[PDB]
Amino acid sequence: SGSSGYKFGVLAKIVNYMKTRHQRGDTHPLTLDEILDETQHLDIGLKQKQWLMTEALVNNPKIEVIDGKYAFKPKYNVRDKKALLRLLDQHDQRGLGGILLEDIEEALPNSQKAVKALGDQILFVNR
Amino acid sequence: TNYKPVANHQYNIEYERKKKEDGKRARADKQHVLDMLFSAFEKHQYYNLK
Amino acid sequence: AQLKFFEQLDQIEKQRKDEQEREIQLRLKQKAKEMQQQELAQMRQRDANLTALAA
Amino acid sequence: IVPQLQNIVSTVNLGCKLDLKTIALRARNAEYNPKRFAAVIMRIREPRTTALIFSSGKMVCTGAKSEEQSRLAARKYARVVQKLGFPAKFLDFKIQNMVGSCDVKFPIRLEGLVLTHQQFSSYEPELFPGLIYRMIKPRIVLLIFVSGKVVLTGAKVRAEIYEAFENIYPILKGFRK
Amino acid sequence: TVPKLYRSVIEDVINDVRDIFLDDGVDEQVLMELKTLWENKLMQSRAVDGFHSEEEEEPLNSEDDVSDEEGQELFDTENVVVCQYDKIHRSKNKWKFHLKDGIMNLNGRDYIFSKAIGDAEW
Amino acid sequence: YQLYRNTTLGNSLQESLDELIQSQQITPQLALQVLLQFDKAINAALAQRVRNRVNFRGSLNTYRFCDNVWTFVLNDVEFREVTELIKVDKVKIVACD
Repeated sequence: SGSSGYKFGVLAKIVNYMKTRHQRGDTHPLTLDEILDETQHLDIGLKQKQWLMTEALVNNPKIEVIDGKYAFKPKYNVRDKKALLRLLDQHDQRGLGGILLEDIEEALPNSQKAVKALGDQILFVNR
Repeated sequence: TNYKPVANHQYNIEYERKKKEDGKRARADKQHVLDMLFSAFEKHQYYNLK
Repeated sequence: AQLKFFEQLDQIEKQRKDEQEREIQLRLKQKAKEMQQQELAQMRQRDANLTALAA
Repeated sequence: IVPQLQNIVSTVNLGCKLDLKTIALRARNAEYNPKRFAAVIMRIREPRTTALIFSSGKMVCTGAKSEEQSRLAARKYARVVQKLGFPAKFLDFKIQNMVGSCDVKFPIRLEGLVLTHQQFSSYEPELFPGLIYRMIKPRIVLLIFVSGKVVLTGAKVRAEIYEAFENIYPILKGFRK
Repeated sequence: TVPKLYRSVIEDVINDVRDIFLDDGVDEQVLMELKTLWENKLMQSRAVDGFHSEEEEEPLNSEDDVSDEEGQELFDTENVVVCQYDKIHRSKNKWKFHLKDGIMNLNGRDYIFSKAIGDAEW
Repeated sequence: YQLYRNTTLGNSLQESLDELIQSQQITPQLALQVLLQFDKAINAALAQRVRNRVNFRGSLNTYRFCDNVWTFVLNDVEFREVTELIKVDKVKIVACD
């Protein structure tokens, strides 16, 4: 079964927990060693640790590196949940295909932003 | 031809199995479950729901 | 260190047999066996943790 | 004859979300097995009482033999939960069901009662030995055994049990062997 | 017949982990240090002899002190019994214990059982 | 079950290991692997020789049951096995199945 290091799910788990602690308002760039540290999983073995760092976070097609620290790649815009009219305001792509799946869980259910979003220009159709 | 049995013998056998072991248990420990869940995926890209 | 390297090299020698075996699966079986223990280990960890807390 | 109360089932809302696993590990006399049931069963020795403490904060208390004893036992269960440290409130200690038992002291003919009172009384020998006389005006289900012990169940307040006994007393005397 | 079992188990365990130590990386000297460290602690304790050693709805507080002392339960020297349970059933106030594979340390002595049956009122 | 580690046998082992870890004579991770081996061994060793058994009688106090483990604290009771009397003013009983 190809190459396996330590316990399965370290990747699909490291990214996610990050995909979680950052949304939970703990926003700040980190490293795989820092994630093992904070998760108390540092003893994953240097080999696996290394393989995760060099390869797991290289084979990821959307992982963002400026340099040292990996960053979220799902949304270009910070998950503010507010003031998108400029994006919304732009009239060159008929609203730029807004995604509901990306929306929700930044710090509130959309049903709160939308109501203000309903109050404001933001119009959403669940076709 | 017709006897007087109270609990059908077949029914009594299933009862012990269901009482002894419950197929689905606690709806708890979300973090713990994910690991169990991630591990299966390593072996296969596809598993049926059951 | 070169003796250790030689030992590692033997590893690749026997991984050749592994391919021939697959060509003919022991490694796969071992991996499957390792997968099964994980759940039992976790169960022991919870109950064991509870016992430790108790005493 | 005066019936004597044997069980008070009471329900009281603690007012807040409780983590069941934490309660089981620290509280004494506590069992919380998720597979069989979803609640912590907690038992106290001073007033006999077995209480299921539910996860969402609703508590049901059973085994107390009088009204004051049940309220006191529920308060004791709430205070044990508080000393752990979860925020605790006491709301709506309301009695749900009270079971009472008494003996008429004379032998009774169940078969005869079914003949003249088929509308309110149902009796089958194989399923159970005793006739059930569900009574509508005071809502109570009374089980009468042949020996003469009558068990009254399903009463909101102490009174209801006493009035149902008055009515059943003479009707049984007519069917007394 | 107890020191014997312990020797038996220590031997088996030591023999069975040798390869792991080797595979993991470790000189056989470390293994022997383990055995020595291990045997020595028991001798120091002196619990028995060993061959190696020889070599209103709110004022709730208006009803408090019902609970007894939790700290009484732990002494750290309390007779500790490690065993497995088959079924434990209590009816009314009767508690029945159906236990197995247990190692007991009562009054300082060590005992073992394949099965233990007990009764207690709470 | 890492149940039997805090026993005379199990603790003497851990202490011995910590030393070796302390002197870098022996190190961790490997230590974990050794403990894992111990768990398998003590479980298997317990169900071996057998041929022993004990009826006891008692007066309880606290009880606890979690996912799969009873912990009692029976007190002021005497247990007699094979005409031998054991007197305990406080006894803690743990069963983990």
